[PDB]
Amino acid sequence: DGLPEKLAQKNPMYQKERETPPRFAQHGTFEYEYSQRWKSLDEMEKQQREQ
Amino acid sequence: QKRKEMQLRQEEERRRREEEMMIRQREMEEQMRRQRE
Repeated sequence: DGLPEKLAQKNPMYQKERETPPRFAQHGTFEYEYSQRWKSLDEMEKQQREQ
Repeated sequence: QKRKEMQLRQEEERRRREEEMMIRQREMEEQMRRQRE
């Protein structure tokens, strides 16, 4: 039993954060450009954890 | 009759502008109400 829908929408920003449907980004877009930076951060965190 | 027709035209335009302002104000009111949530 995680976070339910009723508690989610109590915060006024939750509904306005869901207009964009879950996607895989798109090459050439800003979201895909910065997702590479996020993936680099994930990779370096994984390398640190392995070390 | 000419003055009367001009006055009616101006009144119609004024009502249209007022209702556009009204709906804009209601939209802003709803947005602020959602913000207070």
